[PDB]
Amino acid sequence: DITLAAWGRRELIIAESEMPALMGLRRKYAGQQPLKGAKILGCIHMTIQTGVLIETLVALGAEVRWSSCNIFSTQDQAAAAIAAAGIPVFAWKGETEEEYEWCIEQTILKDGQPWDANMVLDDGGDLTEILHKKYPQMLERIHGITEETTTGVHRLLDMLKNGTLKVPAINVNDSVTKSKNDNKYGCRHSLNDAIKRGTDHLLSGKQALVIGYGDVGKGSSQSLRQEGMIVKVAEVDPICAMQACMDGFEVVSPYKNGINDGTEASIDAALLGKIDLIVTTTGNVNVCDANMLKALKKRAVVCNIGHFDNEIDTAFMRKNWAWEEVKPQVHKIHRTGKDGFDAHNDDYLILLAEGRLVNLGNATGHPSRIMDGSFANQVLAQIHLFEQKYADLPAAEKAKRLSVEVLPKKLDEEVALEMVKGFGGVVTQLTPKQAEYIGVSVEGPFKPDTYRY
Amino acid sequence: AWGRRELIIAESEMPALMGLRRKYAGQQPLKGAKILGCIHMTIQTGVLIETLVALGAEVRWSSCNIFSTQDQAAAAIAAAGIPVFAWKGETEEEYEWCIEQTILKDGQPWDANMVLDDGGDLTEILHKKYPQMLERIHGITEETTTGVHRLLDMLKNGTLKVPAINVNDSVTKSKNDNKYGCRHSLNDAIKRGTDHLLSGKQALVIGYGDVGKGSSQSLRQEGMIVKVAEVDPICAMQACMDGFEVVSPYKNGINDGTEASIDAALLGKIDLIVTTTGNVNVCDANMLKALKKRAVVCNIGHFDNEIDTAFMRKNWAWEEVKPQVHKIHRTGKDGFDAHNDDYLILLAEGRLVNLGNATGHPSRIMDGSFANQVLAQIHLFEQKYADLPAAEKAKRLSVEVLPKKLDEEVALEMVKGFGGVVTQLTPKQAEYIGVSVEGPFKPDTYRY
Amino acid sequence: VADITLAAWGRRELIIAESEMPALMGLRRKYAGQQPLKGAKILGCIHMTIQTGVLIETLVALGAEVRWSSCNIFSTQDQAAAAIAAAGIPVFAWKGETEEEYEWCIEQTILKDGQPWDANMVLDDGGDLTEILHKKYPQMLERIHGITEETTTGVHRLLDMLKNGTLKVPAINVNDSVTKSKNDNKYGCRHSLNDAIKRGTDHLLSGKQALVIGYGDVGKGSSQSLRQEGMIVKVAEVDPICAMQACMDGFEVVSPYKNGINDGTEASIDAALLGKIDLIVTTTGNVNVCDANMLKALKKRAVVCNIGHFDNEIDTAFMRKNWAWEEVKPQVHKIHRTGKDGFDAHNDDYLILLAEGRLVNLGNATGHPSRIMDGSFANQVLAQIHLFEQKYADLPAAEKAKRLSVEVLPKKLDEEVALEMVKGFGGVVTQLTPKQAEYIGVSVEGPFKPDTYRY
Amino acid sequence: DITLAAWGRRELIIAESEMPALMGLRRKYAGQQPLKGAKILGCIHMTIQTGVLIETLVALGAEVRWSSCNIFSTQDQAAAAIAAAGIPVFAWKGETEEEYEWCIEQTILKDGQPWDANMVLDDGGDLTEILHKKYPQMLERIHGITEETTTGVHRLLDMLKNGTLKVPAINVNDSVTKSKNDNKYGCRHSLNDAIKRGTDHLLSGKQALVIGYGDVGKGSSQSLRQEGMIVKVAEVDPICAMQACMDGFEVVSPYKNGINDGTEASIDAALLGKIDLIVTTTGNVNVCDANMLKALKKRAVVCNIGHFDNEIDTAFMRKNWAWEEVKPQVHKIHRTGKDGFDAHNDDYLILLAEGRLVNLGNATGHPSRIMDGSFANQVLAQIHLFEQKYADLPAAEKAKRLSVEVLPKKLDEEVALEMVKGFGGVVTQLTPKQAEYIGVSVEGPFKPDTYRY
Ligand SMILES: NC(=O)c1ccc[n+]([C@@H]2O[C@H](COP(=O)([O-])OP(=O)(O)OC[C@H]3O[C@@H](n4cnc5c(N)ncnc54)[C@H](O)[C@@H]3O)[C@@H](O)[C@H]2O)c1
Ligand SMILES: NC(=O)c1ccc[n+]([C@@H]2O[C@H](COP(=O)([O-])OP(=O)(O)OC[C@H]3O[C@@H](n4cnc5c(N)ncnc54)[C@H](O)[C@@H]3O)[C@@H](O)[C@H]2O)c1
Ligand SMILES: NC(=O)c1ccc[n+]([C@@H]2O[C@H](COP(=O)([O-])OP(=O)(O)OC[C@H]3O[C@@H](n4cnc5c(N)ncnc54)[C@H](O)[C@@H]3O)[C@@H](O)[C@H]2O)c1
Ligand SMILES: NC(=O)c1ccc[n+]([C@@H]2O[C@H](COP(=O)([O-])OP(=O)(O)OC[C@H]3O[C@@H](n4cnc5c(N)ncnc54)[C@H](O)[C@@H]3O)[C@@H](O)[C@H]2O)c1
Ligand SMILES: Nc1ncnc2c1ncn2[C@@H]1O[C@H](CO)[C@@H](O)[C@H]1O
Ligand SMILES: Nc1ncnc2c1ncn2[C@@H]1O[C@H](CO)[C@@H](O)[C@H]1O
Ligand SMILES: [K+]
Ligand SMILES: [K+]
Repeated sequence: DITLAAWGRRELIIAESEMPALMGLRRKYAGQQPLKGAKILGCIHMTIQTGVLIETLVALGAEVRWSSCNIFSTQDQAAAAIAAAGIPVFAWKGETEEEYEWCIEQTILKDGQPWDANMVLDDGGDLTEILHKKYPQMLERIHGITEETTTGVHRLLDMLKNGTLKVPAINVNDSVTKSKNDNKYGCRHSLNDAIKRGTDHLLSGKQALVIGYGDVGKGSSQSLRQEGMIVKVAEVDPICAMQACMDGFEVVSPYKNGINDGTEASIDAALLGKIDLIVTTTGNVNVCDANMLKALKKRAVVCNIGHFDNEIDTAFMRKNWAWEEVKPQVHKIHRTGKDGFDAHNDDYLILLAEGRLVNLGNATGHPSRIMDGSFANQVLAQIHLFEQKYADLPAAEKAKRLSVEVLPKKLDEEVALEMVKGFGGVVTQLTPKQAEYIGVSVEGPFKPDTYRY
Repeated sequence: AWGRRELIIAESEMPALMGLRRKYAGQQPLKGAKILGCIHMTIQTGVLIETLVALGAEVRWSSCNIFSTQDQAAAAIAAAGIPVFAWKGETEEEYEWCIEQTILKDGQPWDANMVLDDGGDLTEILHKKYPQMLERIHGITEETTTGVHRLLDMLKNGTLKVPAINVNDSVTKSKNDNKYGCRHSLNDAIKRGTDHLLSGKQALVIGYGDVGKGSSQSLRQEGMIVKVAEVDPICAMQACMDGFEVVSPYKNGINDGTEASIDAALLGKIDLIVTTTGNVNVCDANMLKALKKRAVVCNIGHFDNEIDTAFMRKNWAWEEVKPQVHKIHRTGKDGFDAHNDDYLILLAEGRLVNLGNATGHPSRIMDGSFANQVLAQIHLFEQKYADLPAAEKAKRLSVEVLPKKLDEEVALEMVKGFGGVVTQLTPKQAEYIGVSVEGPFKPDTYRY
Repeated sequence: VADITLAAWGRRELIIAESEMPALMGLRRKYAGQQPLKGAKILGCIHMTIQTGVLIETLVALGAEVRWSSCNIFSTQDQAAAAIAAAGIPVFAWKGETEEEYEWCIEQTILKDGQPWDANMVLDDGGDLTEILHKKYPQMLERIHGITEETTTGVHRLLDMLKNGTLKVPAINVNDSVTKSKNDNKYGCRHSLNDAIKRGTDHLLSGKQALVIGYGDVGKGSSQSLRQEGMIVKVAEVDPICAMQACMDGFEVVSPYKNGINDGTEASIDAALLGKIDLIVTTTGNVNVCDANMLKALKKRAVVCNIGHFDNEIDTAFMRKNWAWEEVKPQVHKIHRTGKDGFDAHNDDYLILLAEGRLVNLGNATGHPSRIMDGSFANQVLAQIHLFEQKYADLPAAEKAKRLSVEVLPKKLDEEVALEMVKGFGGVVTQLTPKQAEYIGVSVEGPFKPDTYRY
Repeated sequence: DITLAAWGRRELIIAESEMPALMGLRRKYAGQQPLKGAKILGCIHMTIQTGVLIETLVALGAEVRWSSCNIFSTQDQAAAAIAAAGIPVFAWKGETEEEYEWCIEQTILKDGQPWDANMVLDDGGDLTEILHKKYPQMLERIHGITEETTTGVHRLLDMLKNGTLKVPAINVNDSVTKSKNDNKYGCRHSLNDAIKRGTDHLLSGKQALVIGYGDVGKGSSQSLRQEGMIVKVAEVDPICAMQACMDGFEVVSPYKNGINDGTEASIDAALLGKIDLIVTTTGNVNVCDANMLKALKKRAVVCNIGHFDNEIDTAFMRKNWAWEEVKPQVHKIHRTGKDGFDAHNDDYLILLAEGRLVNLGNATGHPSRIMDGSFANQVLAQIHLFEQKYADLPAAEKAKRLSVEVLPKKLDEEVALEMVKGFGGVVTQLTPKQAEYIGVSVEGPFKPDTYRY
């Protein structure tokens, strides 16, 4: 379908007014054109907030090839707007696992020849793995790697220890305006909006359980508390559990004594018989096991917010229990049956997004004003690695240039200022008598690298 | 009489210390530790300094930070026969007499191994005046910020070959005091000092650090329309996200000193100004004389130079209602008839809240403060310094911050105190993230 | 009517919905066998939706027969009526939308072939049935026991009609009830406003500045929705008492006019306050509460929404000839404030409106969630049983002049609905002890509070 | 040490700007002198803000005598300010009840002869019953009685039902400035202050129980939630218990299945072993029983914001459990020991506000700016009753003139407008065209008499 081209154009115009920090590059850095001949490829979710990134990159003179990393992430009006520039590009939502690979494989080929790529944009680390294992000759003129999310970073870390890593990498996720802006406040806007779009229930007075208290979990739990639920949290890391205790929640283990023995007798079935909704944030293997999932209340909602679907055991339910569909990203799953179910039965569960990313699945995603801070960091990081020309310096210099890297604080503050001025806010200036007092210039970093904010 | 009663309570609202004690009892991993302690006596350290010496340990204590010394803890200790006074002497001449009768009891010096210095002032004399004793030490524990700068630069300058460990950078130390300590204490104190209605009016808070983050919620949760001022763009970014309004006392924020630079329109509509930063002259005198009538002035930022009190004293007169609350009148240096319109009010002295209205935070907040240092001590005594050869030490030299493992063991007992429970991992699951069932779950770059 | 085979989808659509109405189901289960409504004959005219079908299916389960239609023109969901019609109850709600059918539907509802029907109860949804019953078929008024109405506009008509003597059989209104008013007004918009905003514009709602005109019972719910998301909001009002509550709840009270008076000249507008507001919400029923001069002073790229009923609460007539209109999505619009004759797409000074003075909650939403609509329909089921026990119609002509009166819903029947809604959340209420009740002076069965208690 | 009266006056003299309506009362009726030396007797727990009313009454030309209502609310330093103004007072904190009742009868009799009285102020009906069972020849002289609180309205209605009530009264709880303003926000502002001032504990992450969800219940719950607590709500009325679910609170019952029958096995020992703070807000005879506190967890803290001490079975705690006083307002209650104890026990109890009322027993109490409207209507009701002089009416007409009435609309609207202007708000004036259309006068009653506000 091609109708959505005009609709996305109006949304982008309103989106541009909502991203003052990223739009500043189109006026300041459009003069010297820092990026010339930087052939790169990208992979993160495609929303209207992603469209302006490709727009500015094309405007500055760079060219990209792009793809989505999750099945239920694509916004059909955002993808059509980028295709309106005449590029033949294919991307959509709701495809099988085999079709998901077929799009990535089309990205890195041009009718027979691999792309002459120099840098990458990869979240999760999927496309990272294919290029190392399947096409060893792709990484021959690569300068760096730009990674957005946490799951990718762990993919990068172990590959340094084994020596398979061959090029330096930058971790944009560590910037303060990414993890303290996108992970925390991004999910708070989107979670409860996505939930109410699917079930269309009244959230006031119900009970919910959230697993994990990381940066995503904080915003998710706030997004549910601000609607009127009663929320409880579980955690393995005592620091996060302490934060949960001091933020006004209750902490509990879904297994007896907090020890997952493996048998059904170790499940605290009493407490799980009073829970109406489950959200999983951990991004780990099997944090919602099949033995747990058979002890929940009738007509209970299950959803996942982590990047991968290893959090809930959807494999067991497909082999034992029956499935029926209500609407996209909504399912009904009866118990004690495989061949069929009674039409008037009341013993069933309901699943959202099939255990995948729910807020991009059942909703639009994070607002345009939040991704502004997460994208200027990426664009600045792209420059900071291009001029170094890692493909050209001699191997005698390569052995010392391969080290951990991250953007400095001044480049982050130059984005934070333009974001703050977008709201109509004002930032004061220090007199010289005060600037010399604290050891910080009138213009420069006000905090060290150890500061946690 | 009453000084013996609070000890039972003090044992009762410290879950972590008693949990560690009952975990390590029987085994007694450490016996006859030679900690020479000098941190200020407080109501929480009473048991582990008087019970042990009553059973027969017979180890003396002292107070380095005399300004923070409280007579209540000393009176609680005084119920025993230990010759300790901790009196408010405040004179050096009589103080030297007390010192000499403590180091030696039976005529011989005691084999002190570690000094508990959190001031870093006497640590550069005596023990370094003759290096004979310096060959038998274990470590050092300092808490004050910018006070360890002396240790750090006389380490880099090359006059020390001893690594130092910092207790302040611990994760549990940051959130308990910087963020969660202020949110509980500010809202109670601001109302306790004046008994006003924090609803419908407008307030102005300066800075959006950890203290500012804690203060803004303590004011906004009651219905006060709060505004924030900040020089750091990142803190202002967090200010805009939490739902606050960011403004500037100066026209476009440029402080020229002339009267035509102050935006006097806003200052006449604002009902409160409070300072949370640590910078100098943040409350300027030019905007001080252009506030709305009958505003309240507050300060918590540990610095007395934030508000221009000198200009205020030389131009405006005070009224001493009591030594705990001060009123100030803007009519002139004297001559108020009975009650006028032009006046302001000050909390305690303008300097600190800790002048006597309230001390610190409730014991549950300060549970972790003393918990980290005792684990730092237990870690050092597990291994003997003289048994490690000096060869391979010089072959592998590095400086490392406190391991995350010791801090997690603090929070486990403290979460268990509230009634929660923490799930144990499975061997198959723990290999996906690359950390064992008990190992540190986060890298050192991760910001909690 | 379309396909009868598609009623199967409506069947399971009702079945899934049934899980979220505990009160209706509790009253259905408890009254089985006792049969309160045996022999009753009911007429209904409420707009046909999913929950409406629940109302019809729960009325017929207790032993009553019903005939149904729709008072409204545009409000009809064809899926739900098919299920009930297949179940075996005569239904006549469809989307004709033609003037010829409007005259045909009214007489056909009661008269089928020339022989009048033996009606005994009426449910009206605005007062249309009440008018035609007393004015055009007075011959059958002797057999009707009473009428129940849930809308205030029909209540005023009913009361004005009472004085003229045209009313002949009693009626009961339910709008003033607690479980009707608070659920329909406050919780209804608190859940829906911020959901409707975020589906329309997708804007980062936290950090921006909003204005709310009015603090009525709807206004409080609309104002609480925004403050929990992360905005800053302002309140404007004309009533001193209800304005005093906003100051205590943590707001700031302002006016769009200088000194509060409106002389009608350009100098009376406060531009120091309208220049920073990007969201304005009107929660009144009055006319022209937002004048054309406020629309010339608003900040660029602002959002306006109306939650009343009329296109006359805000000055759309001033924008109907001076400004240009452009459509963004199904129900959001752009209004460019640079002129009339043409406009480029890269304009800055435009404005954004939601549904222009019309319903915002039927255009792209399903309105109130199904749990609140439980409380509106479960109040009307108890009234019909109450009127049935009184037995007005069969009384002698002498005693018919003493029973006739207008009365509000009794407090005890009000408390019955609330009991079976708390148990839907798993809530367990406490039962009074005989020793305790006599100390307070209320019955163990209830009620517990006076009739003028301000809830 | 009476000399604290100077400090009391100095504290009192700076609270004038918080009460605009009470000031405007003088700025409107100083030129008429309505009381003209009328004799006003009353009873209420006195404070600085009641001292403002007392000094206003004295400045209006009258002379009053005043007694205390609660043991803990003497406020010797605050009462000394009025005591130095020639008005004798008889109160002493911590006094035995026999001395208090001997003091109460002291002011009734002056030189062996009953003092003159024209109006009476009352709190809780304690003085009214004394007047009705002692010197019954006193009621005929009194012209009117002004009283407050929900309980007092019930007492007056019961008296009217018995038919023995004379000298009609005026109900002030009906007015908005007293019901939905004083009752809700006074607790929300004072409860946390009092408990944190008395106990100094941390009020984040713990569990508490609040019984009843009326106006005072609707107010006291928010202060606990905003401090980070997780609290539970129970009540007997379905209507008010429904509101708790919609506000986001959780509903339980101390008894199994909701049926109480008086046996030890009928209570639910599960939830009671978790709650640590109990605030009871019903003002009844018995909301908790003897066996409720046997299942209570160790070291809980008790509270009472009702009207009487009946709501705790203090008689049960007196016969079997010994009391030993160690610290004012905070002392220990043992659970199993009698006439002796072991050296150490972990099973004692912590008490606050023994039997009597919190806040104004352990703190300053209700603040000044909130109680502007209450005292404003308190004075204006006396003015209104004075505008309907008695002892001039026809004898045959007196029988049919007696009726029950409530304060009209415009007076309360003017009081509210006075309070609005004190915060800086501006109220819009309705246009003449909008008066014709809606059908309300420009300044008259805007709400129908049945509005629930
Ligand atoms: N959808 C989005 O917009 C988005 C954004 C960022 C990150 N993510 C995803 O979120 C996930 C985690 O993000 P993060 O930055 O919050 O991670 P994080 O590392 O900061 O925190 C994860 C938490 O899980 C806890 N945990 C681990 N195993 C547990 C168990 N069995 N039970 C309870 N707690 C357990 C850890 O202690 C930790 O506190 C990743 O999969 C990442 O890709 C999604
Ligand atoms: N309350 C306590 O118990 C306690 C204990 C120790 C220290 N402190 C004090 O707390 C102070 C601040 O605490 P923190 O570490 O959370 O703050 P911080 O160190 O994180 O930063 C304070 C903020 O003030 C801002 N600031 C500086 N100059 C400013 C100016 N002219 N105008 C506006 N804003 C300005 C800075 O940008 C910064 O954001 C420290 O200076 C320290 O002395 C308090
Ligand atoms: N859309 C919905 O979901 C919904 C729900 C219930 C009711 N309603 C209807 O919409 C309206 C909602 O109002 P309500 O039920 O809360 O009644 P209400 O009478 O309590 O509200 C009237 C409010 O408007 C204020 N007001 C009146 N004229 C004003 C003016 N010129 N400027 C400023 N403030 C002014 C009054 O002070 C008062 O606060 C009613 O007409 C009601 O029938 C709509
Ligand atoms: N400072 C103070 O101490 C102070 C201040 C103001 C008011 N009050 C008290 O407030 C009370 C009035 O509150 P209100 O105005 O909300 O009146 P209210 O009658 O509406 O509230 C009392 C509530 O208790 C509930 N209830 C009755 N018996 C119960 C039981 N056994 N268990 C549980 N719930 C039960 C009722 O359903 C009702 O909701 C009075 O008792 C008065 O003494 C005290
Ligand atoms: N609207 C969005 N557009 C693009 N990426 C997004 C959006 N919302 C979240 N993400 C990214 O998705 C990743 C994992 O879900 C995160 O790194 C986050 O930055
Ligand atoms: N400090 C106070 N001063 C005056 N009235 C108060 C105070 N605290 C509570 N009240 C009132 O006392 C009554 C019951 O305590 C209520 O009407 C309440 O509003
Ligand atoms: K979005
Ligand atoms: K007081």
